[PDB]
Amino acid sequence: SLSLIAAHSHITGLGLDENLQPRPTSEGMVGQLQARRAAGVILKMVQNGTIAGRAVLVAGPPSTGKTALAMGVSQSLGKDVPFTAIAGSEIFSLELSKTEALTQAFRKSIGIKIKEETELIEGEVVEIQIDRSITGGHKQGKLTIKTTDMETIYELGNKMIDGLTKEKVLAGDVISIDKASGKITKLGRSFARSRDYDAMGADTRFVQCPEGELQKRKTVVHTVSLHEIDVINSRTQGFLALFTGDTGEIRSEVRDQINTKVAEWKEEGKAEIVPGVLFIDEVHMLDIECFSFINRALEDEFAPIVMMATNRGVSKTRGTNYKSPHGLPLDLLDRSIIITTKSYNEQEIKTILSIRAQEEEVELSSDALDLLTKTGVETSLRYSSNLISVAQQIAMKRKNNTVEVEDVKRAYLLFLDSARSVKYVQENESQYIDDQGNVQISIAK
Amino acid sequence: TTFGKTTSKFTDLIYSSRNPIKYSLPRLIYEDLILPNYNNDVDIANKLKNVKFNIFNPSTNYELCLFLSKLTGEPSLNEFFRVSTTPLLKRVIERTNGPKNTDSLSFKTITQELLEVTRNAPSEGVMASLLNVEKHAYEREYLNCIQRGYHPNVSAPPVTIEVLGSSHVTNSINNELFDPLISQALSDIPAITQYNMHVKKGIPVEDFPKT
Amino acid sequence: VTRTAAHTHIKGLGLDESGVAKRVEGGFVGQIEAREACGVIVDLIKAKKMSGRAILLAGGPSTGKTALALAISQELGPKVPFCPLVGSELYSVEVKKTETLMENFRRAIGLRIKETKEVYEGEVTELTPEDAKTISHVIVGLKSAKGTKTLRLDPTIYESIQREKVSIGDVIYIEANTGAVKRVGRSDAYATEFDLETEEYVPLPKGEVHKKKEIVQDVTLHDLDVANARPQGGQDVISMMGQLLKPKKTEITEKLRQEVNKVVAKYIDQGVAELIPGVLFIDEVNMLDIEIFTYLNKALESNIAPVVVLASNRGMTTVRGTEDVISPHGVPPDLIDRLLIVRTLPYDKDEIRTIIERRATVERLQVESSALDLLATMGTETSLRYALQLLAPCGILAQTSNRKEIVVNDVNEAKLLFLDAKRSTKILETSANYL
Amino acid sequence: TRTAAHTHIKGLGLDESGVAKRVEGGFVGQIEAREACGVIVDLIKAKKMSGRAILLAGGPSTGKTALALAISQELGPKVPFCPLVGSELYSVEVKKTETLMENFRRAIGLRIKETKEVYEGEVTELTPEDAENPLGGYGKTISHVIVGLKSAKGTKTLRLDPTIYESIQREKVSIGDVIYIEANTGAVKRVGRSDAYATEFDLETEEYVPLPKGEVHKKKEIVQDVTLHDLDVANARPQGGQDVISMMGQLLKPKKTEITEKLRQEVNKVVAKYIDQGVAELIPGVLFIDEVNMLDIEIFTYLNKALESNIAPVVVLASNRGMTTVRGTEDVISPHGVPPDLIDRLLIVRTLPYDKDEIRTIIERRATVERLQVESSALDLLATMGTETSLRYALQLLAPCGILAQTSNRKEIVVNDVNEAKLLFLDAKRSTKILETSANYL
Ligand SMILES: Nc1ncnc2c1ncn2[C@@H]1O[C@H](COP(=O)(O)OP(=O)(O)O)[C@@H](O)[C@H]1O
Ligand SMILES: Nc1ncnc2c1ncn2[C@@H]1O[C@H](COP(=O)(O)OP(=O)(O)O)[C@@H](O)[C@H]1O
Ligand SMILES: Nc1ncnc2c1ncn2[C@@H]1O[C@H](COP(=O)(O)OP(=O)(O)O)[C@@H](O)[C@H]1O
Repeated sequence: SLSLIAAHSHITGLGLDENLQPRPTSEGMVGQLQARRAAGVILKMVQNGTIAGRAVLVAGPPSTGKTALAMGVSQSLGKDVPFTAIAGSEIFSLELSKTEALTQAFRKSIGIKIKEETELIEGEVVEIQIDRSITGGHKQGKLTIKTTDMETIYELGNKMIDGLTKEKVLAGDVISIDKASGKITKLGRSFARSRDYDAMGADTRFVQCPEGELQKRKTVVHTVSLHEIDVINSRTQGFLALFTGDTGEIRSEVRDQINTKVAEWKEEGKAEIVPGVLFIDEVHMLDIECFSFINRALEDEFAPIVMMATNRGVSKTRGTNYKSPHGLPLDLLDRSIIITTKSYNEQEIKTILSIRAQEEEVELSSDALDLLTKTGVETSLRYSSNLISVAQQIAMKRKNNTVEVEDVKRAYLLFLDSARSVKYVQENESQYIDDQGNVQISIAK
Repeated sequence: TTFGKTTSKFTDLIYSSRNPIKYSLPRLIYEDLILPNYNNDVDIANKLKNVKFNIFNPSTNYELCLFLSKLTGEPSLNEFFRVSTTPLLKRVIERTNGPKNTDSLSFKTITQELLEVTRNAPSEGVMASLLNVEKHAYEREYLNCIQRGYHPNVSAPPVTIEVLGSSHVTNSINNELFDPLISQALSDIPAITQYNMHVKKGIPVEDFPKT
Repeated sequence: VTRTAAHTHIKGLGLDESGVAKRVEGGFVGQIEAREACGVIVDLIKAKKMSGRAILLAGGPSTGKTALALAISQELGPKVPFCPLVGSELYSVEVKKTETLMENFRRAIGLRIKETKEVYEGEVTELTPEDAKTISHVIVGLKSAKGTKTLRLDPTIYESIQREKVSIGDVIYIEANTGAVKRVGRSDAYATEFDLETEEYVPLPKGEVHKKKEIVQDVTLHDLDVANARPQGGQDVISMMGQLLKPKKTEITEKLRQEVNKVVAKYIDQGVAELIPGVLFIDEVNMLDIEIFTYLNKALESNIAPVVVLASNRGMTTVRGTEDVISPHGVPPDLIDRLLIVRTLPYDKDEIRTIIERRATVERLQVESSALDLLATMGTETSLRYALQLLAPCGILAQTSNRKEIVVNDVNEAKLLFLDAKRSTKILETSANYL
Repeated sequence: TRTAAHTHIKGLGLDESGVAKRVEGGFVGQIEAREACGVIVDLIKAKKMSGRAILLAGGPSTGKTALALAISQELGPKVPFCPLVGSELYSVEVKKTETLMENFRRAIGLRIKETKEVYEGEVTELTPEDAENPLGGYGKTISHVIVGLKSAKGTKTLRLDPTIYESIQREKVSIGDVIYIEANTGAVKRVGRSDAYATEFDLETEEYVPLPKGEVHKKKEIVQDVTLHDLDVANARPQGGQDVISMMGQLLKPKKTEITEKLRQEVNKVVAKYIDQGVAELIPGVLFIDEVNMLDIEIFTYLNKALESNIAPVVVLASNRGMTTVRGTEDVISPHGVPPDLIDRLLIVRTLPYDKDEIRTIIERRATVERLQVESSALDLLATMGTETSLRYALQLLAPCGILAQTSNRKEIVVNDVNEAKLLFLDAKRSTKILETSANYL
């Protein structure tokens, strides 16, 4: 319940057939047939998993559907496959180098799968009996653990007592024990003993008493990225670095060791390699050093499939003094396959507007949708998409359910485009601050 | 310092060194900002931020704890909640090298493997001598018979904060300045007191305060 | 007594129930269309369904953009979060600027939790613990002026009692839910056990021992984000003295944000929490670099993004971090496609006069008619802000000569003593050595 | 199996005392470059020269990185190899001089041999034996500790020092656990519990490891391989200590620090001392820096200094630029982007571009490594397209062709598949031509 309606929340998957043939309007996506077919080919390359380190580039004019294509590929990838979506401005850090940030982004997009068997004994503790020997080296124990339906008695060991006297349980607490591994957790205290101690305390919490069978079997599959293993193996307590970001330039030797022993786990048969996709939106503002590191970082076996999106033409590359296509050097473009996206026509704009109004729970008339389509052909698509949401509130203020042409016209009058704002700035230039800092504040000449 | 000096069958010498600089604080800021009372919400917000909305809580986030225990190899699933809510110096002091299970994602680096072998190793071993550059450099240049060249000019205790009319402020400052756990950690226990505690009182060695 | 600072005569947008604006209402004069558009955006924020809505209000200086953003904040109310910001504040020496923009994004999404406060306070009459070297429980007796009440307690709160050095005869404070223990002091009934003592003696509480109260707690997502991402460790309840290492800001990972999101969602589904999205307002958006402008595009596409309001007073101006990008309002063309632009108009003479009269009556000053026309003529000739800043020295000069009203001579004297930018520039140009 | 832009190349392909043949080891052509790189390989195996630089230069898509990995495969997996990009030297933690020095020391390896005499096995008895005459004021005056060990096809009872009993209490060793006793130090450590005692209790944690194989007494020769950088970073950090500074810093961020020349000098002299005893052996390796035009002139000056060292490895540089200003300067036009001071201290290896037949052969071997079947006409069209646009673009469009062939349920790639893949995915020239004739900010 922590999700609101985003810019493209209607797109849930890539609308392709079993022959990788795109439908005209299915699964949230409209048009873009060749780009969707190529993205399906890339999807099958990730789903095969026998390829490694391939860079694709999605190039097109603005408001064409490149990040829509990335969102569709992400939704059709399925779960338990890593997908890292970064922007180009995120890799310039104060306490991390660009090369190390790119390495962390590369290793966040490839993970391994571990399956483990759990036998949980979760119940409420009734009574613990401790028997101590004369020497005191080893102790035996009795644990009477109770669910709603069933109560039994177990024999504990010496390390069981040593792990139980830490995080002290006190005959009425809900705990759970793993039989195969010996894992211990204290879930809290039962609600049946909530009126005994009259004041809670800082470290207590009240949970419900579990029901059913005491011994339960359940399998769990964990997918762990290579970056998480890097962070864990770089410090004494490294999970705080997973949740705080203070990893701080992990050395290369532990990464080489982790690569070797991930390979030996794959050879034994305990873990399996799950490749993924890294998406860099707005790749044109990366440095030339980042481009060289991207060029040589794709030739490793533990490298994901990298998707890049650019809306730039022949423009300057940052860190240099020359101009290049897509803002990218030719060495990076030689290691790439380019997906080209193309501008829409009136019918596709109308279909996208109808889908966005349906997703936003707005009812439009036919004339209102035609006027919004005409505005979306003259102006861009996002202006009409925003006009839907403000015209809905304009219509609601009039005590009307469906929007009309008058509400769309009032929203067009109250909110301006880029072109009308350009004209209105250009014809009143003296009331604005120019490049030289000049302004005419007063109204009387 | 301003301390307790004399203006001239035993004598008492008690520690009384203070700082001449005094920072004066009104009672209202203490009582309405740091201490809980009926008209403020210090303890409620503390519980909400630290226990209820903590993401290492096994009562609400059991899957994250199980994932982290497969990652790290911790035998207990309440270890991360305990680590995330204790200060760093206390975490340094009561850290115990308990056993961890083998079926985990944590490893032994070759640097740690080189470190662990030469912990008790004697001289004239090849690994031991390759890992002991600093002690050989200490004993070659005669560094236990050198003289001190620098001493500081001024030594000064921390700035004393006073609040007029409050015993709670004095107890809190005395607890912070003379914390028994860290003060015991930076010192040691006398040997006859260790004998009296171990033998005459039956306190085991593992129950001794860390020193 | 009362302070006035450039606003606070602005109380709201001053609209009716149909969204139309009166000419003078709520401290606003003029500007019908911008106020109507701001009311529409306020209703869209109140609808609580949309994420990533961005509105840029643009116009010249001293035209009313900051007053409109403030009036949006007053129309929303104190429950809705409002995070005002200037564009220069995103540059820090501790973390990257995109991280700071992410904290400011998550500071605009709030939560409401319904809690209770349960407090026992009084003088301790009995403190008897019983074992089975481990204590089982402790029974504590508390006394006030309205009676006595006995309580059973767990060993943890007994350890907290032992930490605070509580004996028989001390007035203590116990909160039931958290287990916090505070020692108020010893009681006046034991004030004569010695002639001189180091203890403070407080009286008995005049009310009951047990007190119950229902409270409301307001937090944001950034508070939970920084509560769960403390690198040094959890802090104690009372700390006059600092930590051993200085904790600095760190790049909070997206994994911690995902875990905080799922915990907040699971608490929302149980009816414990209510989600209140709010407004992030960024004044002087022309100060932003192109890297922050590029990160804003992917930041506005999140599912938990707030409503972003931007303001700018530039025209066809180059963008910071570039060399040959000329763009309107100093905003790049990639983000102006995601925006809705609201225009803000310059003022006329009678609007200036009504603004001056409103600022005079909020500042508790009386002005004559002729002084008002001279102040209006000065505002049209120099600046609107010049007359509003000259209103108070006129009042001081009138108070010096024992008068309760501002007369033309006070206005002329204040104009003689204080200059504007134009006359100061005129002195600057016809000068020899640096004025 | 995962393939990534390489791994069809195993070695160089030279015969003994001779020239390179045309196709061997995955290489098609580049005969003179392979011969020079083989001479460099024998120079590295000679283990005599120190601080030699080789820069191999040519245009893009020619085989410089391939020759570097071929050198690494021909040397073997025991000679150290440090691949590197010139962009990686810029760090925000230490200066780039120290990053280059760390990468320098990471390419020199040490071969250390050692003999360990060890006792291990299940504990059968563990008794401290009292002395004949006890001393007053104490309890438990021990003269020796009798510990009995049991393993597979063996059992032996030992007589130990009394000072092993405190380590017995320290490691919490009882009867039934399997332990690990090394000769000179004593210093027992508990491996675990035996598997024969696994099911005495329903709930327990002590892990259960199997009973060890072989006799309880064994002398094994272990060979442990480390680099000189590992010795430096092990000696620099303080060892296992009880002070608050060490355990305080173990829980903090491991920040890189400026290791001094003093520590490297003491490490070098103790390494030389044990090499002169015959215990150790030094194995120099290869440090490979790719795209050396990204390096600043200060790093070039440090390379000029650092190539003069006694312990330095061989260093291989690769560049694709022609006449380019050196970074950090405004007016130095230099060949390959390398300043003339470094250029005077190296040999230059020329790598030449390919032809139609070589492009066709490279496409064929990349196809059969990827486990794909390509027809003759599709191979000729792919070779023609590789000549027309790029060899890399022809290699990039093999797996889309395989996926589009498997979509129509075929195991063969034909002409219409490569035509559809060419229509779906563009190259650099066609995208540039689309950019040049469009005015929608494309
Ligand atoms: N083929 C499409 N189908 C559905 N929606 C689309 C399509 N193309 C673009 N859109 C919509 O247009 C809006 C803006 O397009 P976007 O993908 O952000 O442009 P760009 O590719 O330049 O980033 C998004 O809300 C997206 O949902
Ligand atoms: N329409 C208005 N009605 C009344 N007062 C106004 C109006 N517009 C601006 N003001 C006042 O004028 C002053 C300057 O306006 P401000 O909002 O700072 O201009 P800007 O749009 O340049 O930020 C403020 O103190 C504000 O209270
Ligand atoms: N002589 C060769 N024989 C076989 N494959 C080659 C040869 N030269 C280059 N390649 C292949 O061409 C691809 C790109 O060449 P690469 O070595 O990256 O060029 P560069 O010299 O610019 O680094 C590599 O995947 C490599 O396998």
